[PDB]
Amino acid sequence: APNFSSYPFTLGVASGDPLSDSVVLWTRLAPDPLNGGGMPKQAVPVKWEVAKDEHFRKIVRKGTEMAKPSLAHSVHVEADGLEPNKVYYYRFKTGHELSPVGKTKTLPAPGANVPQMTFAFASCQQYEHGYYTAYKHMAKEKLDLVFHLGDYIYEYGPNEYVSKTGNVRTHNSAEIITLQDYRNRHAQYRSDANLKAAHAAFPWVVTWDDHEVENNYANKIPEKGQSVEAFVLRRAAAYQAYYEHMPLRISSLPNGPDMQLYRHFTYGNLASFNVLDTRQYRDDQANNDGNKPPSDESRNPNRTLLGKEQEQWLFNNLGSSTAHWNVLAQQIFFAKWNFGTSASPIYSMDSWDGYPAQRERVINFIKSKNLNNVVVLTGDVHASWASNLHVDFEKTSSKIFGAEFVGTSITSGGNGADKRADTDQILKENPHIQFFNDYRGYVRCTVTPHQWKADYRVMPFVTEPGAAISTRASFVYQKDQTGLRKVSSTTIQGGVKQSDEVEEDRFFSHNKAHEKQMIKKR
Ligand SMILES: [Ca+2]
Ligand SMILES: [Ca+2]
Ligand SMILES: [Fe+3]
Ligand code: NA
Ligand code: NA
Ligand code: NA
Repeated sequence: APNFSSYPFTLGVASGDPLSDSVVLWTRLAPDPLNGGGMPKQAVPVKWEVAKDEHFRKIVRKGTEMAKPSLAHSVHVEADGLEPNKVYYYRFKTGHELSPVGKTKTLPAPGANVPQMTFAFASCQQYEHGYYTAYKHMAKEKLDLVFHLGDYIYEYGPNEYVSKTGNVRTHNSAEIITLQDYRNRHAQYRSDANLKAAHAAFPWVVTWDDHEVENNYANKIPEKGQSVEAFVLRRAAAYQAYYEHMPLRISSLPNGPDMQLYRHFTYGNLASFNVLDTRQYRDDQANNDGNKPPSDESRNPNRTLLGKEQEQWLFNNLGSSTAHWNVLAQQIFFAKWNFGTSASPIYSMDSWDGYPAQRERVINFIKSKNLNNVVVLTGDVHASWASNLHVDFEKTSSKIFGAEFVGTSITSGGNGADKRADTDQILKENPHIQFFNDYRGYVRCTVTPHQWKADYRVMPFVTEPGAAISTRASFVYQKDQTGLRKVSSTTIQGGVKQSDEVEEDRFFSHNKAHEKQMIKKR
């Protein structure tokens, strides 16, 4: 009989990591969410129900979990005994308090011959840079699931990482360090009504990038020559807070600074999804990070992004898959992405171009199995791109093994534009690249056995609430040497047409943030 002085489900509900017979259900009791949750230091019973209908007359599964202080009174339920490829509704009750109703959906039975799948993927939602209008629109989509590919939170204090179009909202605290700091930052982001609606609408498959801990971290090495010892404690705090706020299974429970997040599942026989973790195990960025010429350092063949175990696990999944599609749901730019010239190349040291030997091992394995059904989903870069993936990244004449869809950010970077100052140059230098756009939004994918379609769903602005969404462009890939085909293209009403931004602005703006952090320590 817990009683509350304020409505406890301030962060809503969520579901995730669906399998054919179960799904994770999530909530958190947080009546005062930005001040640590406002809960007493005792375990609180939370009842849960799963039904076939939204009025809960046809309940199929129910139980009681004990929400505990040591996990910020979060609740993770693995609701099993469910049927495959079926929509369910779920809700929680604590004392007399009722959560919002959530909607979810189990996967098809393994090997089921499913004709179609629709999903969206998102990344990069800097709270200060704009409103979450993208998620208002996403919540109205008809999707089987959603992927989040990282930067679900950012770690900064206020007035540090400042958008070109202004910081319209403000982080709740100084730069986040402790478990409580991370919990409160997750609560700030998750309090947004639009994000909560998108969570209540679909099951999510999440994976993190850098800003869930700190900018451009690499395994246990923080950026800018900061302390490794302090960073390891910080990673443990960040990983715990992430678990507490995400609909993950119990095998993802962290143990100190370590946490199993990479994982695999198949959507019938249509698509095999490898959800990667390119932060937790990676070697340090070469050449002091940033955008630099390649070097013996960056080209060192021992350097890894995935780590040895994840690499082998991935090869095992790719080699044994009989699905129509093999998908890498991951964080960072995979295709060749030269910012310089052929003679004097310049590459992102934090992207796959910074880890070329690791990329070679993945491509060589894909070549060895003769695959041409590989799709890579990406975030991080705060703009939309699409590329044909060739078995030799230097030869457009080489065989196309797949495609990469790089999604823009939900908000990071501000209102943006259709085109930037360096767009024509980069496209010229990188002819495998078929698309650039710099408006905020997300990517919607529709998959059938012989065709993959990606729609880029974008808005003219995020600095004010209420922008309309449109499909800027749509591409289809059909597993042949013609690669990506543009099937739609529309100009965005009310959007800036061309800015003077260049890719280096993202690195520069993150470095200005760090400088401001240092100045604040006087
Ligand atoms: Ca970064
Ligand atoms: Ca990132
Ligand atoms: Fe980001
Ligand atoms: Na580094
Ligand atoms: Na080495
Ligand atoms: Na920092």
